[PDB]
Amino acid sequence: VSLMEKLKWKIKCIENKFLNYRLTTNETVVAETEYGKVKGVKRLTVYDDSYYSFEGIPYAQPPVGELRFKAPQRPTPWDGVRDCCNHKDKSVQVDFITGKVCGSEDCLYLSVYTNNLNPETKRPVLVYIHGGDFIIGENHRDMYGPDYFIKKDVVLINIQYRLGALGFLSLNSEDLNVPGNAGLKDQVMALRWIKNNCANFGGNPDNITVFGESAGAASTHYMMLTEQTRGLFHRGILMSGNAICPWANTQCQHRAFTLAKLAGYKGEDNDKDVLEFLMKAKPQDLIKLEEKVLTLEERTNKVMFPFGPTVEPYQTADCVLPKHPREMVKTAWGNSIPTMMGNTSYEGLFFTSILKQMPMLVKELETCVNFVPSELADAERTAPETLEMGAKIKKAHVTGETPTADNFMDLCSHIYFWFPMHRLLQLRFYHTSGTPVYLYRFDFDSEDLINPYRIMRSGRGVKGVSHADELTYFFWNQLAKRMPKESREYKTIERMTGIWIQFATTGNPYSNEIEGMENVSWDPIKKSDEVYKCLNISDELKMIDVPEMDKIKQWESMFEKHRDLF
Repeated sequence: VSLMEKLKWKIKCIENKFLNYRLTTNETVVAETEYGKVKGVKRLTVYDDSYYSFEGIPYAQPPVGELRFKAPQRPTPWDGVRDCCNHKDKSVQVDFITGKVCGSEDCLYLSVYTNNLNPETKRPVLVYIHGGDFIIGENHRDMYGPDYFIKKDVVLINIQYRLGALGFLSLNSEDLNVPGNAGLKDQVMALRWIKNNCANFGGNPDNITVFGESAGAASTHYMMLTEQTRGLFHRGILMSGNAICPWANTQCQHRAFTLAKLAGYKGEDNDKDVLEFLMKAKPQDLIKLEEKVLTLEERTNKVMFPFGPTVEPYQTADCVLPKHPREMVKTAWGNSIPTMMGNTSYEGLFFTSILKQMPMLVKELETCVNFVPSELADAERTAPETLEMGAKIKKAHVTGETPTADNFMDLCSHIYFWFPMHRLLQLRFYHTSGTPVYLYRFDFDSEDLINPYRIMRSGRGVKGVSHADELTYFFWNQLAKRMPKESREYKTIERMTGIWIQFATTGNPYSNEIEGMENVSWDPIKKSDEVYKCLNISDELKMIDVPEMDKIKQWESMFEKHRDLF
């Protein structure tokens, strides 16, 4: 990120702090939880809607001291009233704009928002799990403001969970009780809190919807796969990701030693001594060094992050992922709840700045062998069959004589989002009994209203609907502004939140009360479908054949002679 954008961001942070003061009312309120009373505050939005805000509700003990790298433990109850009128820290992470480490280990909190704490009817509860590659993100309202959802009669809950090595260290030695996935176990404990407490805020514990984008979509899917959460919620929405995406998990058990050595460890590679060192390290040091952990071999093999969700090496009481997610699909409780999945119309545009920094990446399109799924490729990627598979990828995405950056970004949309979604849909059809899955495609482009991800991708003046551009129409953020009622952006806010709320309520995303959706016939995907239909959200709402289908079929064709691996 440029120095000029860093300055603009600092200015926006200050202006946002004072806007939030002006949006705070003097009305506070007390609600009950199973652990004690909490005090929240009534806030306004720039549209003059209002909501009750409870931030910093603990769902677990702070994971500090001996609890570092462990599964979350239930919090200590309190007498009196806990102040929830301000946000807590985010999980330790490298700030996506400033490049400096920020946050705290004391980050296991959730926030609850509703326009009415004593409504006449129990409300759909929507639970948002943020993305950020399992290494960044937060539930702060400067990124995830509830201001648009609270226009309607729902309860919205935004959770945090541990990130990076603090959330995802994994050690093989059973005696140490660090099997992995602490950050997913945080999510489980938060969902249990929600089930047990949402009624105190006007919510219906029989009607909970979990949704998330990017790593939050992978997370939502994990929460639909694991036995730990069986029956805890009732609909799921996977926005640009799922648990079988290549980036969504990794076997990181050998990387703790590498991290320890980077942090000054002088001992041998055994889990006990490595853990002892990591338990004493400062958390900022571990998170800062994470970017150096992947080895030359792992970078060669396109491993994207050193620590993340993992297949746990031994079973524990709190185990989330006992097998690879593809195997978990076979028995997953969440296959039988209404599900909605979708992507944006130019996901891979997210890689714009990476391609500007490393333009030679376009040369990988000459043969495309490095994009062939690893389960199909020979180790050296020189076998004729592997070259043939790469040539199929190349034909799908290289549209002119010479490969371009846009061809590369189109390929990225497929390898990271569309193809895993196709594979998931097809696998899931073997392991469900008619429970509906609906597809959307977010295809609304504007730079009149933006979110901070555009800065991170250096996307000023860039046309196209990148990964994460839809979040602007779900959440207020500190770069947002009030839009006119008649504006295309305002209508998109109403449509996107409206569809999500309709789906959360009924398990069916269609409602004739959403403007522009009256003529929509939105059917769920059938196993017999050869071409997927989706609701495309542009300036209009239209059911269309997924435009990506032909390319999806070209990727699928690599498995014609390896169908057991598809």
